[PDB]
Amino acid sequence: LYEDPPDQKTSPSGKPATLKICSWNVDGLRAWIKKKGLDWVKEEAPDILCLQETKCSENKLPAELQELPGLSHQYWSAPSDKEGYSGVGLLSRQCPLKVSYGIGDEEHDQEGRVIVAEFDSFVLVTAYVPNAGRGLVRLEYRQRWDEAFRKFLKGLASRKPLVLCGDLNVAHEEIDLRNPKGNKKNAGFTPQERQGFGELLQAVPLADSFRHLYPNTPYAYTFWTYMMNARSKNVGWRLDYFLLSHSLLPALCDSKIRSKALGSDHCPITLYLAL
Ligand SMILES: [Mg+2]
Repeated sequence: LYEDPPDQKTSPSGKPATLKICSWNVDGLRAWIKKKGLDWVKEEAPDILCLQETKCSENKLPAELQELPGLSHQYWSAPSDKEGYSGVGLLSRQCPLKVSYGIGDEEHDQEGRVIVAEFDSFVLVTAYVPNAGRGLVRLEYRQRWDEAFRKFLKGLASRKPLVLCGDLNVAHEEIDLRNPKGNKKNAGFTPQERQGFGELLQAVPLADSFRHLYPNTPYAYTFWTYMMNARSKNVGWRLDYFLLSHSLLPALCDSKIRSKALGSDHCPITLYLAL
């Protein structure tokens, strides 16, 4: 059903790529390590690695992470008392100019979901967007999250070009999951969440890097449920994105989906930019 095409490492204007970012919902740092997720990171050797759903505070990080080759500048965020839940990481070869946590809004800054790293020519945000939950019990909260998050990003983008990556917990369009018709009332494919996402692209503004390059390409997913061995049948969802400011599009080389990389129920995604 899907074969990600070869890595295009030069820009439309012929500039070689200078930055490789990789994002990955790891479904628990210790499970991911146990499943050889680190081995794959060493093969990708990104300039910056963003991790979501670490399920782990900084006080309890596995030693294998301290010894991650290349990525020495590491920033970690998690719920401060609740183990086994949410949590994000941002790991970089180069030291950022500034690193901050959350979105400036007390209600939305308790669950370790957002890290912002500022560099010379752009700002990188990684996020683990709140799931709407079984029975949509968190859908109202998610809509409030979506609005606060959008305003925050609009604010960052007014100063510097922006890259947002992570598990944004939404499949934008019907092409972004295998079973759109069965999922219109479920977390990840409700009109409210799909609308929030659409308005995010238009308000900041941001472009969906993968869909911009591959507008008609179906069956490209980043998440498959362990349930019923969905991955072996490619019954999945694209929940993981690189969204970028329109000003960065001339710098865009490729946006990749590493379908075969094991370690989680999500696969990694990888961006090439010529900055
Ligand atoms: Mg998970």
